[PDB]
Amino acid sequence: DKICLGHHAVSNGTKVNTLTERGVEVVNATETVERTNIPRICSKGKRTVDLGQCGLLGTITGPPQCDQFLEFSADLIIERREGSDVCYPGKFVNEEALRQILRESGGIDKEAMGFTYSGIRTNGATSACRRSGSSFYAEMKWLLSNTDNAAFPQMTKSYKNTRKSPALIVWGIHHSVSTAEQTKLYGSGNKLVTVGSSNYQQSFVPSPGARPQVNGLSGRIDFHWLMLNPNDTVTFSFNGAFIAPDRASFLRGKSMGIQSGVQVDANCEGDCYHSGGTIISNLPFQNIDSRAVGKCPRYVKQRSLLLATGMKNVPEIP
Amino acid sequence: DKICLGHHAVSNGTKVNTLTERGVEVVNATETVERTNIPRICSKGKRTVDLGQCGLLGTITGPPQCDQFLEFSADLIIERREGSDVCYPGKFVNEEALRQILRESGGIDKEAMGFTYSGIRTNGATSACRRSGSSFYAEMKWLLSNTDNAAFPQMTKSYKNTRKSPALIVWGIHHSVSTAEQTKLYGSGNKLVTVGSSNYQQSFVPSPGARPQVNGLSGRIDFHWLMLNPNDTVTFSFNGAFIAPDRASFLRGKSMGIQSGVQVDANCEGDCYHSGGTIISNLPFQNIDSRAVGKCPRYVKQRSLLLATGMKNVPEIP
Amino acid sequence: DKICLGHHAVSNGTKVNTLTERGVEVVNATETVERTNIPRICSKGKRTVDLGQCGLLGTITGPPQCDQFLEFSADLIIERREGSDVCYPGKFVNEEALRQILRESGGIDKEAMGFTYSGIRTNGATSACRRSGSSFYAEMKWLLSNTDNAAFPQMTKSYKNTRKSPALIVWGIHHSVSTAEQTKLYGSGNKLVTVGSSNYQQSFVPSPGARPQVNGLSGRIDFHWLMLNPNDTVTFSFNGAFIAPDRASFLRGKSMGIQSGVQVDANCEGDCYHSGGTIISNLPFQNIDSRAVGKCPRYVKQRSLLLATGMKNVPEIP
Amino acid sequence: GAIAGFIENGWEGLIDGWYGFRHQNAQGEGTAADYKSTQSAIDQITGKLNRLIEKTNQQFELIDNEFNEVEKQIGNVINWTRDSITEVWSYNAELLVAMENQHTIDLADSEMDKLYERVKRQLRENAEEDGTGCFEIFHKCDDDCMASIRNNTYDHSKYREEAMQNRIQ
Amino acid sequence: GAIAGFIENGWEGLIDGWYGFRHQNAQGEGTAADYKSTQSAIDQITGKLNRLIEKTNQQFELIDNEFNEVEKQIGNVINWTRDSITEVWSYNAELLVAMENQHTIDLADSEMDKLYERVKRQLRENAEEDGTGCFEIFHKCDDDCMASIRNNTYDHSKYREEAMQNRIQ
Amino acid sequence: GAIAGFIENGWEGLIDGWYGFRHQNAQGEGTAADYKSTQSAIDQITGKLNRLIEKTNQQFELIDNEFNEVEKQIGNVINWTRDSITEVWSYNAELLVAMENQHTIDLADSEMDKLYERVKRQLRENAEEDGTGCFEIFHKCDDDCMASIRNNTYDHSKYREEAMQNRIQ
Ligand SMILES: *[C@@H]1O[C@H](CO)[C@@H](O[C@@H]2O[C@H](CO)[C@@H](O[C@@H]3O[C@H](CO)[C@@H](O)[C@H](O)[C@@H]3O)[C@H](O)[C@H]2NC(C)=O)[C@H](O)[C@H]1NC(C)=O
Ligand SMILES: *[C@@H]1O[C@H](CO)[C@@H](O[C@@H]2O[C@H](CO)[C@@H](O[C@@H]3O[C@H](CO)[C@@H](O)[C@H](O)[C@@H]3O)[C@H](O)[C@H]2NC(C)=O)[C@H](O)[C@H]1NC(C)=O
Ligand SMILES: *[C@@H]1O[C@H](CO)[C@@H](O[C@@H]2O[C@H](CO)[C@@H](O[C@@H]3O[C@H](CO)[C@@H](O)[C@H](O)[C@@H]3O)[C@H](O)[C@H]2NC(C)=O)[C@H](O)[C@H]1NC(C)=O
Ligand SMILES: *[C@@H]1O[C@H](CO)[C@@H](O)[C@H](O)[C@H]1NC(C)=O
Ligand SMILES: *[C@@H]1O[C@H](CO)[C@@H](O)[C@H](O)[C@H]1NC(C)=O
Ligand SMILES: *[C@@H]1O[C@H](CO)[C@@H](O)[C@H](O)[C@H]1NC(C)=O
Ligand SMILES: *[C@@H]1O[C@H](CO)[C@@H](O)[C@H](O)[C@H]1NC(C)=O
Ligand SMILES: *[C@@H]1O[C@H](CO)[C@@H](O)[C@H](O)[C@H]1NC(C)=O
Ligand SMILES: *[C@@H]1O[C@H](CO)[C@@H](O)[C@H](O)[C@H]1NC(C)=O
Repeated sequence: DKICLGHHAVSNGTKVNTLTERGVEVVNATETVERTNIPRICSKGKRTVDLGQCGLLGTITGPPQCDQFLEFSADLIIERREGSDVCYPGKFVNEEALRQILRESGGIDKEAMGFTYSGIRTNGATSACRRSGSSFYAEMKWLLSNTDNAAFPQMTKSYKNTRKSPALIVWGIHHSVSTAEQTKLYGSGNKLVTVGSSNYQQSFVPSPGARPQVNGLSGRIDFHWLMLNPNDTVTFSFNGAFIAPDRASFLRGKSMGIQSGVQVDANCEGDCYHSGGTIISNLPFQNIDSRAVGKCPRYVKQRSLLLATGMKNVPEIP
Repeated sequence: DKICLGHHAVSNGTKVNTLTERGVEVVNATETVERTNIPRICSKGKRTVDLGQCGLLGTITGPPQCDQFLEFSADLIIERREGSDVCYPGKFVNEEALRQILRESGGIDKEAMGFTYSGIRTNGATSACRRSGSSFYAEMKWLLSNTDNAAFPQMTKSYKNTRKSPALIVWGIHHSVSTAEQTKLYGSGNKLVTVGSSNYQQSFVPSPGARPQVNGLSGRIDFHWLMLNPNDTVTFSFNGAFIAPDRASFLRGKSMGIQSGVQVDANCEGDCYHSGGTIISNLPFQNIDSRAVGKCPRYVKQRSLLLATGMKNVPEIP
Repeated sequence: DKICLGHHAVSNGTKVNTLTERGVEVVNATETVERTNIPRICSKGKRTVDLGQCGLLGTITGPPQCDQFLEFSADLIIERREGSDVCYPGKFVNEEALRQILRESGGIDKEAMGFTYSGIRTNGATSACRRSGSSFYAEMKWLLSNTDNAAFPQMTKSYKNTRKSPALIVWGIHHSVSTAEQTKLYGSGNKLVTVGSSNYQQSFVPSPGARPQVNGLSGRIDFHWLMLNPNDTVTFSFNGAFIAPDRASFLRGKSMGIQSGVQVDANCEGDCYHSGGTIISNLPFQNIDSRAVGKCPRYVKQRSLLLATGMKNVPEIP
Repeated sequence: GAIAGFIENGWEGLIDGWYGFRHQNAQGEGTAADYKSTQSAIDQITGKLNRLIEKTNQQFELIDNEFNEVEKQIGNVINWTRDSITEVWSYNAELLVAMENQHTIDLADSEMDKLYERVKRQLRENAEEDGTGCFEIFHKCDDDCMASIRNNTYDHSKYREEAMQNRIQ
Repeated sequence: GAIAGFIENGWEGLIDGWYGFRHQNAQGEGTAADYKSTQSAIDQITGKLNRLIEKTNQQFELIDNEFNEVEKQIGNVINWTRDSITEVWSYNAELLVAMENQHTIDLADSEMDKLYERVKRQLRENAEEDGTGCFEIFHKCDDDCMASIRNNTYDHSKYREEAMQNRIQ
Repeated sequence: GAIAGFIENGWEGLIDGWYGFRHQNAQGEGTAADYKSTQSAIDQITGKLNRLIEKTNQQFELIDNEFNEVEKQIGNVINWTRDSITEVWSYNAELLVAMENQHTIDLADSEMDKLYERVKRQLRENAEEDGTGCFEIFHKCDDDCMASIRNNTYDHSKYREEAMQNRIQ
């Protein structure tokens, strides 16, 4: 009579690694590194905007592309590669910092700054910002002299942020193709635009000169921005070449922004994103994208790390 | 007859975690994550300065608030929120880099730069820097024309660092409320201030213009700084709107700076600080402040991690 | 009769550390932290250039020191402390970014930009760039008026990158010792140089003024650079004080750059470098230099960590 | 037609548990699984599994841009930082899995030994180890007796006389 | 009125040591602690403790500002770096404690077994295991004999005849 | 002139292997090494060694400059990041080596026990443990018999009668 103690085993053994062995077979193992990607932006439960052709910075200045998003609200903001912050050629100064701010803003609330002008044109428009006909940035005013080559009067406009949150303020400096064109618009003489706050001080001069044609135009409007503290004031002293703001921006709350090239899905629910889609996983690691954002498993170099979920597999003696 | 082998146990069991179990009771455990804070700055053994109302950058230029610290020496430097680098409204360019430098300077040793002037006022003062009466920065000279609207002569002043350590040099550009006020002080015409070294080259222009009133004033003095290498020279060529230095700064040795809002204690001895006090612990981790500085235990998310200091607790069969 | 089971041991025991004990003797141990340095740059198999007196940025502008490297090609680029990017005193703007770019360029391929000039001198030379006689940067043109104090005509020169890779473009702004010397060279009046692209827009003004003599000269030429996208164009509008480029640069491929003060060896083969030599090791860690680059073992604070390669050593009872 | 326990081989027929019993007597051969030891092992393994499922509440946002590349210097600092951190988590992941796997295997072998040692203590002086993980029982042990060992109800005092006699001669 | 050793329970009365002896004979019941095994365990545990007390000489200084917030871009890079590092040390801390605790527990069980196996080897063929961590001694063992086992001065040759006789019949 | 096995001492004369046999009989004293157990241990240790030789394919390039020092703010951020990472790898290295060493030592002790337990199972009821890692054999075991134990060809049934007689009286 005999009794034997034993343990189970399989012919279906899977190899894992240990401190000592490499490729030791165990009965059962599971994967710890996620590679399974969902090629969509899972937006269920999250208020989502797909800016598309509207650049994120364009939501503040307001080219035609961003007219739908001038006061948008969101939990999840999606940037698209075709997006543009610009109609009339130019670029923001400190653009990326500003993007990072707007990505977690939860959207923007606009407020009129209440500037009034005299002895001056404000209907500055261009063929590049076509909205029905030739137009301009929706939140901005392109100031001219009055007739042509006429003198542009020195002005001083101020604005106080009477709210409890910081105010996003944006103005533009216009760079003409020539001093001839600059004179034709704002009159002769050197042009200066000074911007004063109570924790900010800067100065701006136009740089007229020939540049490659973008959208058929050689002129450039480069935007600048600051955050105005509550009860603090901004002052704009200028005499031409100035792109004045009409409204200020206020951040709504909290959000998250991503860059993607894949469609949206309001049925799938996710919390970790990358440009190629959404990562939904209980696994601690992933090998899809190092730049994934949101709440994500850690990125690793290895495509696979098997965790033994069973004992060492020792085949039966036949 | 019988003999039994056993191990001790308690009813006072404390739960810990392992690779397999969560909440397994052991006989005895100790904490590895420090949360016990001392709400004071433990300064025993360390030469300590509490700048208070004096901003750290103010120790170089010398507003009234920093007159006690113009040549201070320290092992531990403490910044206070009420501190200000400024009497007459303005701000430093590359301020934070300069702060980081002074925090580990061990203090400053000042040296006269020996500038002499002719056909010009140097007694430029303001109501904002009241010291007995109206005054100015202690280490700086506010240069004017001579009478009013008078022409400010082009000047060129140089200084060699004859020492073995780099020299901290600081100058200021004055921004008047108007071109009218700029003319009244330094005369008409465009103003230029150029600063030349042997590894540094920059240029500076004033930006007169309306700004919000700070301390009742709309004028701004923004400071600039460089480090002068041994035996190297700085040259100041200018014609107005220039805030000239009277003395240069030299770093004494080595120190550590903190920002805090809690009192100092010369009896307690510490080596790890944060704004809320001092962390004294032999524990490897802490959960008080991620931005703690000095020699500190590592910061962790978890408030508690119990390390078993005894065996697994197995209750006696009654 | 008797049989005993045992294990070997030595009197030559070496101490290691565990989770519990510190200095427990084992039979045999090996080192895991590399400290053995090879005080040479092991370059076998790698195309190597020792720029020596030629600064890396000088390979683009072309002082005499870098005439051998104007179109160099490499796998491994070595910077030397005596190296200089400059003959006529000055410095690059955003120098370090540009260095980091050239270090992995694999070298540069130069191409003529094809600028032609009229009513103007181009043979601007200096005693500081002596090449046989007085000369200038090999890839640049120092533009003057024509005779002396004569007016410098407003010009506009453009260049398209007709290639598939970005073009490295470099221009210079000349800072004269005085407005007198600036006038003598480029004529009176304020001078402006504007540089326009399709993703870049900047402006440049000279800053004439006294500066310390470097190489006997008080004048400064500070260089600026941009990357031109394929099929995009740069435009140079100017009226004096401009250092024009003659050729553009294109990156050859891929490389690695190091800074060192030790000789080269074409017999030794390495892949991890530092200023003091080469690290060749299968060990996972090293304690030689934290700033070692290439494919390297991780840097650690500890000079030694012994890994037990044998059992616990228990001495025989005599 | 012999049977063997652990020590050089497992049982591909044991399909209702991780650890088990295999006997042969007059009634034939039988194989049954032990619940307590199997469950102990499963609870420990899943205990590891839940530990690695604990998600992070740390949210990270974009720090650079893949449409419009940021400035070179700060961009290269970012890349160098990310790569440095990626190197760390890859190492950690590699080590964590390698370490856990070594422990999973060992605790499994431990449970086998505990079960073997338990049965050895049940049989007292009524059996001897054959060296293949089995016990040669020196008395008659029917299916009912075999079941008594599996559910820890075997009283060695019952068979002690019979066994020692056969053992001694 | 029986006694039991380890294997399903510890002793809440053992208050002068970690591991110990419990006997019953004609003189009654007694409980004493073993020094060598208890001390071995304590030395190993404190060995871990000192290891985690080893302070760092790495000094860190301020990299940002909580009075005057630094520039957004470099500030967000800093925060992202710190958070990334905080994630690492939190993981390390979690793993270190979990790992050490698993080892502390195991080495404690190991010391128990070593003590048990030692006593088993002392008694030779003069005792049998009852399966509750105790040894049924098949001879008269007074308090003096019990002490001889505890201080490793028990000579099995002395009681061998008496014990084997009782064991066999 | 006695011999002893493991348990308080190793053998400085065992120079052809890690684990081995030491016997004494009428023919005298002898010492031989066991291959299978020694090789098992060596394979496991070198298995660790190869694991730590696995190089990284991650290439890093210069991020600052030691000839021309970069800007203070970004330079201090870089230094703070590097120092932070250096702190991590130093910790990892310290922990990895300490952890591996604890395991190397333990697996070595494990192999010793497996070898001891194997021989104990070979001798069956023909020997007794002396408590010094040795087996007192209760029959005549010449050099040929000793060799039979070392190569696992010892048949206990052959010597069973002779041994039990000497053991019992
Ligand atoms: C081989 O290992 C794998 C991994 O441990 C085992 O698969 C696992 O099986 C369990 C139960 O069948 C799954 O648990 C599940 O959890 C989810 C969420 O809590 C629940 O909704 C399900 O109803 C189920 O209870 C577990 O997810 C699953 N593992 C994976 C990765 O899917 C498998 O059983 C092992 N092989 C054998 C033969 O046991
Ligand atoms: C439960 O675990 C704790 C932690 O190990 C035990 O407390 C510890 O007790 C020892 C000695 O009583 C303390 O050592 C001390 O070290 C300091 C500095 O070297 C010295 O100045 C003291 O005189 C003392 O020797 C140790 O600090 C202390 N742990 C803590 C965190 O304070 C405790 O003994 C354990 N429970 C039982 C019942 O043993
Ligand atoms: C003490 O530990 C050290 C480290 O394990 C042992 O030295 C090692 O010996 C082996 C074989 O003698 C060496 O392997 C070698 O590998 C290279 C590359 O694959 C090959 O070209 C050689 O021909 C050789 O096979 C190993 O490198 C060497 N370790 C070191 C760090 O050099 C040593 O044997 C141990 N002591 C004793 C007594 O065994
Ligand atoms: C608001 O601004 C006014 C001046 O514009 C100032 O006097 C006051 O202190 C500020 N704060 C509040 C809370 O009114
Ligand atoms: C100091 O400066 C002078 C000129 O100002 C220069 O000739 C000399 O080389 C410098 N160094 C020393 C050590 O004198
Ligand atoms: C190249 O540039 C021309 C104008 O200079 C433009 O029309 C064209 O789209 C660009 N791209 C290609 C591929 O020709
Ligand atoms: C950062 O890394 C990505 C990954 O390939 C690379 O494409 C990008 O150029 C890097 N950033 C910079 C500024 O080089
Ligand atoms: C850095 O993190 C702190 C922690 O809350 C946050 O308050 C601060 O705004 C962050 N810095 C920037 C530039 O956003
Ligand atoms: C970076 O660390 C090195 C190491 O000593 C130091 O010399 C250097 O000054 C540091 N960088 C800055 C910008 O302080």
